[PDB]
Amino acid sequence: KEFTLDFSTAKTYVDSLNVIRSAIGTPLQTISSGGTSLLMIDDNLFAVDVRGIDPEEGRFNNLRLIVERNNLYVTGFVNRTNNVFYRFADFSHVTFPGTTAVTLSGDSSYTTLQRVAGISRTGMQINRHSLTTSYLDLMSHSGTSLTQSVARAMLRFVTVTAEALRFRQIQRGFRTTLDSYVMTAEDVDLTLNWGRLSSVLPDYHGQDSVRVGRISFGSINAILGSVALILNCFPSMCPADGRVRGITHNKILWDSSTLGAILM
Amino acid sequence: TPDCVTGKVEYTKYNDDDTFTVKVGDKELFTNRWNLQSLLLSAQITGMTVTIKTNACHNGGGFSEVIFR
Amino acid sequence: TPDCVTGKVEYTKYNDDDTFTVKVGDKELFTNRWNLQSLLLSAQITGMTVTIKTNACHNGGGFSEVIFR
Amino acid sequence: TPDCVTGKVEYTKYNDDDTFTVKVGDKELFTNRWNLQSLLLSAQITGMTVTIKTNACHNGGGFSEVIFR
Amino acid sequence: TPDCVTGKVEYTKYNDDDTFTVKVGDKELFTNRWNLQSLLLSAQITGMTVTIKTNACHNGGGFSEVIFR
Amino acid sequence: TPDCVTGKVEYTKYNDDDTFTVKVGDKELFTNRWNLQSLLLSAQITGMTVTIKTNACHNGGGFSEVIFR
Repeated sequence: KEFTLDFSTAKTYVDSLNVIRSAIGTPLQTISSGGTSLLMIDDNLFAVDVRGIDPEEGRFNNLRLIVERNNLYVTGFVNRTNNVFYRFADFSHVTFPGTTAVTLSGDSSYTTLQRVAGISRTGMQINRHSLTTSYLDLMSHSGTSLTQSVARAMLRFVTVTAEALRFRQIQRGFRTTLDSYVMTAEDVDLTLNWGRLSSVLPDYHGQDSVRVGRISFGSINAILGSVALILNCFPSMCPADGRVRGITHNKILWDSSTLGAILM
Repeated sequence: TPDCVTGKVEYTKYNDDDTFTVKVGDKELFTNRWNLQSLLLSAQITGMTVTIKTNACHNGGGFSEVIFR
Repeated sequence: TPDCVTGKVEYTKYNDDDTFTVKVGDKELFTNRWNLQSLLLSAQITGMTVTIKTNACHNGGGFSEVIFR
Repeated sequence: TPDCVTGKVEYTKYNDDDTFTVKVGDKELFTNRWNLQSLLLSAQITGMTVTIKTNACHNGGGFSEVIFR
Repeated sequence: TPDCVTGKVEYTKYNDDDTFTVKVGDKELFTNRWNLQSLLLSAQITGMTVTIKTNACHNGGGFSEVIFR
Repeated sequence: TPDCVTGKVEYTKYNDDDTFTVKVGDKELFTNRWNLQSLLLSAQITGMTVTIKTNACHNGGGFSEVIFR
């Protein structure tokens, strides 16, 4: 109920990320190539201990992010030095064993985090440096408010932890700095499309291609090099009932929402 | 106009007289506005819940107001 | 108008005289109502099942009424 | 024109008079441009974020220019 | 008309002059028909295979017939 | 007309005078054609790559011609 995220090397990192997916989600032989499979997730919370921002030293170790299994929501960050869990305002009733709670003035949406931190994910840079820096501003936060400094740092950790956990394409592009990542627009679209991909993907049956919104996959291998983990369809991140369904035509699988919008 | 029926779109019907027919619920109303024809089919396709508004709130009743939800 | 063919659109075809042909079932009818053009391409793309109600129910028939399901 | 509300399209309504009403955020605004109709359902269907820009920034204010992000 | 090219639409050019070129196969062919350009952008947008039948089968060729698979 | 900017569409915006603005590349350019309005809106929705040829290749430039790739 607590996994580690060792940012030592690009290997230590991916290796850990694999530990958690393997641990919280089972595969789908329906989507498999080269011995990699798409894993579908399947409620509660669990800690993730951040570790390895400067492996030589080994000093920056009292960060622990509390994560929600079913949707991979990052409900907030615990401060192992004083055991105070600072939860986002939308998780004001969430709690973690062994800690006191203190409620932040902003919720976890990117809308807000981006508002406050005053930065946009598209183009956001991330390296060992900023991550070290980002660890200190969190560690030194005492208080209620969700400040610009906790904002920018949560944008970063939420990215290399939950975004990278869900997407093989963001881990891969980020892994490298560990051995400065620029978060492309293409990586942003993906994050925005987690719930519609998860509603469709299970319908994958060997179609030439898959298209959900502003995202397309040209083959099974492209589905794999980008998406590692999906929802199984704490508000849900899945789209509602009867609505999004994949519709196949001419060996192309679509999400019914996007075809409905482009056909009028 | 008041609400009449509300629900998902059962089936739509292009008619001989160029009108369009929708079956939302137990009711089966129709409309004579051309712009609605596209809107109504994407609503049907994607699964929205639409609410029809009319005083002809009965079968064969006519309509011009809609709420796409 | 009696029902005449029912199923999912096989292929749609825009012809030289600006009429639009639809092959549903084993029937292969056509229509000359511009608004039907778009809508049918959409029903075909989404795999809807259509019922064409026509009196000239045979290859070369002419239609005007469709039910989209 | 100044910003009014930005957000996801809650619900869209096609009016009797042929004007379109949107609820994006806590405001319920409307427009009489026949062109935003389907641009606005598309947006809603796909869950885009739309900023509507207006001086009539209140329930019943009408709009002309939106940003579709 | 003999079928001329078959495949997906590699690209379309919406020009100023309101002529409209498409590339299917190894051919850039144009058309001026009413609605045909529109129906062809949806075939492009969603990925349909189409066959353009024509006897002016060569780049610069015009076409009015098209089957949609 | 020379190429001006090829890429996906980042946002679009419908202005008050009725022209549609598209941002592709590092340019924001606009158009008076009411038909593009929606093919541009769809290119945006599906991540399509498009080239925009215009002699006014600067911010605020107008264009009339597009190629959807």
